[PDB]
Amino acid sequence: AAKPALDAALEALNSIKDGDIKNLKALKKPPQIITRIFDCVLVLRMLPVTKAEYTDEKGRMVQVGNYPEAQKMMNQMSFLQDLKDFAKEQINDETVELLEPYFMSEDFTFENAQKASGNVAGLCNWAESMAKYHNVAK
Amino acid sequence: AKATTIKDAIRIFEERKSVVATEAEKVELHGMIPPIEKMDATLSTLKACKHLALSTNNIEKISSLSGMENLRILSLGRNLIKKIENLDAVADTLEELWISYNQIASLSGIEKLVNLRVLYMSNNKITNWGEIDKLAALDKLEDLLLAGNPLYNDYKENNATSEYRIEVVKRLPNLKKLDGMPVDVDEREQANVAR
Ligand code: NA
Repeated sequence: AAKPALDAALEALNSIKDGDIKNLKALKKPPQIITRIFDCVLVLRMLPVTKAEYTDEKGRMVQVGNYPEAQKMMNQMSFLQDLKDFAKEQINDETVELLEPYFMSEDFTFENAQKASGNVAGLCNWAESMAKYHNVAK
Repeated sequence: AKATTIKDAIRIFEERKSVVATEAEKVELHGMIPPIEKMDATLSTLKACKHLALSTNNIEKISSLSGMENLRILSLGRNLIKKIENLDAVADTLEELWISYNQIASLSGIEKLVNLRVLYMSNNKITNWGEIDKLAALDKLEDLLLAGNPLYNDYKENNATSEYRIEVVKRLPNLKKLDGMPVDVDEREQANVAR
């Protein structure tokens, strides 16, 4: 049991409105960091991410996000509730290890992601809280 | 800025964790920038390692595990691996293979991991039940993850995941957990009648 991690995960999802997802769809190109935020969601949901591969973003090498798969996820009207329904007790140790490279980047922070894209940056806190939950609960 | 060698990855690990890699039980070589592309004989110095983390790299072939006398968890997820092979050196001790997000279509060679208890291979390229039959040789296999393989997606997209779980347990009667969910007694019974 890890209620502080679960509390932070729920605050993260409750900070995101349906209009935020709509407006993100309206962007022709997303800020690069938001594609990595969504990659963390894809990994937790065992959805496709591309090979390890890096691009220069403001002077640091960071993972190229699999944004088309993120768009497919966002095009499901149930997306936010699907994250609320996420079965945290089924996260395994490999999934946490696959998240860690994203959290390794000096720029992968809520403050930086929020400056780029607003409320949807809460998904960074959601992903980190799920990993924290798993590591505590065992 | 093309590829990171095992030697260079170990130096990065030792700077981040302040442990000599030859002493360390968990050697974290995951997510190197640039990616690791080749496993090599430097891995033989990792004599204490029980958990080798090589995930999130660009490794194409499994090789060079000789000398890892204590290896229990081999983590190779999110690489470019196509074939299960070159694992005889750790078969006596390996209990978990984590290899999701690779390019594995054939499970030929998995039979050597006689002590395997956990196999995570989400988002690979398994398309047919004949590959899952190859897992029946593993007498200790308890936990299996196939989510995201074409074979799994076939059933998921037709709202038939329950039929897929029965097909798995039909071939693996003693499996305890599948895609993160326990195999329940009713699934076993349906699998017994199907078998
Ligand atoms: Na938005």
